[PDB]
Amino acid sequence: SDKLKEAETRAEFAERSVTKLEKSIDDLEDELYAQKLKYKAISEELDHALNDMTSI
Amino acid sequence: MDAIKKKMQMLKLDKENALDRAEQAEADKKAAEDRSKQLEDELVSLQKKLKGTED
Repeated sequence: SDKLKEAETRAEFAERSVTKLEKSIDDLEDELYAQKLKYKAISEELDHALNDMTSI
Repeated sequence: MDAIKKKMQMLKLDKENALDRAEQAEADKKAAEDRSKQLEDELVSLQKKLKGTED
C-alpha cells in the first residue's frame, strides 16, 4: 500500500508536469506563428514597394 | 517599409515635374522657332517686292 501511494504520487506529478510543458509549447508555437506572420507581412510589403517602384 | 516609400514618392514627384517642364520648354522652342522662320520668310518676300519696285 505504501509503495502504491508513492508511485501514484509520482505519476500524478508527472501528469501535471507534462500538462505544464504542453501549455508552454503551445505558447511558444503561438509566438512562432506570430513571428512567421510578421515575416510574411514584411516580405509582402517589400514586394509591394518593389512592384510600385518598378511600375512607378 | 515606411520612409522608403515616401522617399520614392518624392523622387517621383521630382520626376514628373522635371519631365513636364522639359516637354513644355521643348514645345516653346518649337513654337518660337516657327515664329522666327515665318518672319524671316516675310522679310524675304518684302525684299523681292522691293526688288520689283526698284525695277
